[PDB]
Amino acid sequence: IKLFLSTDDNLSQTYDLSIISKYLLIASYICSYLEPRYDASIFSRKPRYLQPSLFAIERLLAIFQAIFPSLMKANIEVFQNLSELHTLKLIATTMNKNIDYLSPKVRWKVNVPWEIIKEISESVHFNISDYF
Amino acid sequence: KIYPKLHQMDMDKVSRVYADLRRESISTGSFPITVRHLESILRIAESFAKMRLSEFVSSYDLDRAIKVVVDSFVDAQKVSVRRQLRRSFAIY
Amino acid sequence: RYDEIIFRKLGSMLQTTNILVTDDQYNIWKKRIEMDLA
Amino acid sequence: TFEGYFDQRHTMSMAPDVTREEFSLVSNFFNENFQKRPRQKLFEIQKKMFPQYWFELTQGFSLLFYGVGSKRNFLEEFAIDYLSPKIAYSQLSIPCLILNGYNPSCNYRDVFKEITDLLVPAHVILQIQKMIDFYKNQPLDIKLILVVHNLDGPSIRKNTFQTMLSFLSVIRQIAIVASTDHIYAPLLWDNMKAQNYNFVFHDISNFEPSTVESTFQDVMKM
Repeated sequence: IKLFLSTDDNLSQTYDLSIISKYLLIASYICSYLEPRYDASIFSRKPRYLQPSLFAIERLLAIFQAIFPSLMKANIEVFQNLSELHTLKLIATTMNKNIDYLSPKVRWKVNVPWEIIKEISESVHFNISDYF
Repeated sequence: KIYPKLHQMDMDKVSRVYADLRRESISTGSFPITVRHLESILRIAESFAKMRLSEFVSSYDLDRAIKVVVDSFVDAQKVSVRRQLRRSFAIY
Repeated sequence: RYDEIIFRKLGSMLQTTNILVTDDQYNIWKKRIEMDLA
Repeated sequence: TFEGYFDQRHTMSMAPDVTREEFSLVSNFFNENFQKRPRQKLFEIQKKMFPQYWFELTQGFSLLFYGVGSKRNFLEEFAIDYLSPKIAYSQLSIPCLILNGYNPSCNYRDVFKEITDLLVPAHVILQIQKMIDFYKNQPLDIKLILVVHNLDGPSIRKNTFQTMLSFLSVIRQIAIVASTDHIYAPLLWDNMKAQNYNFVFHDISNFEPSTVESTFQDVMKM
């Protein structure tokens, strides 16, 4: 019965990431699906099915700082994890030839679906579901 | 019959809570925390004492009063700020 | 002090590590104890 | 704070135009005259780290120099006057390779030609693999010193050039010193690249004007 209940055509903790990497991914998913209008409204003390939009590096860093549990700031480890995310095909770019991250015309977008980020947030105990 | 009286033994424990609430309400849409809300802590502490029929306001009554007022203030903020104020008032 | 600050900022091994008591502090302690010792 | 990011018809023709020749004069005068003695004193003090830099390089720790201000002259003085002669006179003349990342006209194949000539006895990664397999049996003696200014250089920024430089540091008989100016420079390198690079990070900010690097971009476009 168990052989028929599953197709088993599948090729087979789904993504081993550092805490910095997990929070970076959480912030990137917010950036790629939340309007720029609501950033100051939500994070400052003053949609599930569409394709993701682009975002700038500063928006990602600011949201990461706002959601990271006194400031975490940006060290070499943060950017190293961010580059690992790109190398792992978790974050996409707007370029295909002669990759140069420092070119001021390249934007970022999320390649990770909802079903994985849900479990990442569950493992982080961060309530994304209340931000939408 | 029961009319508990107050003592100034725990003036700091109330004053610092009032200052903390006012500081956290300085730049967020929240309750209009004023002196009238400070009086609520004292009156609800008196009500807690009047359950024991004690003639004096004790430290435990003030502790429960501060707990109730601070929890009521915190549970009304927005989601993004609620999880921060959860830890900002961990003392109480 | 200026030299110690720039050494600390530069991450140099020439800067002393504050695990042991400083020479000045221990010297003052020794002098203050010894002044009343005899 | 981060809240400073969330809480945020004139033209340049209204300003008096300055020619390139006029631009050069004031720049040179204020570079040479203003803040001369304190910056020179800071440089002289910073020279005290030469033994530590030498020891780190001999242990195999690559040096990345960063901070505000030009770093070409510092690296030139170090590599020419302290590093290369002392290695020769303590191992018993060491050739030094200087790469100008601030030049957009560079080519990685041209640099690899010099590297192969200076290192290989008589598809770049395929030859780098042969170099790695060869230098395993060689004694752990520094034979070539590599200086790469501006690891954030326009053509240098490209992933292929960074990959080529990363596989170089596997060989212990090669000394690598690099410098960067961009604030987001660590974004270029991932864990594999960081592992191969083996940089020890030193801030050497000196507020030194970038006279040489300013030649490759025209200020008149501003």
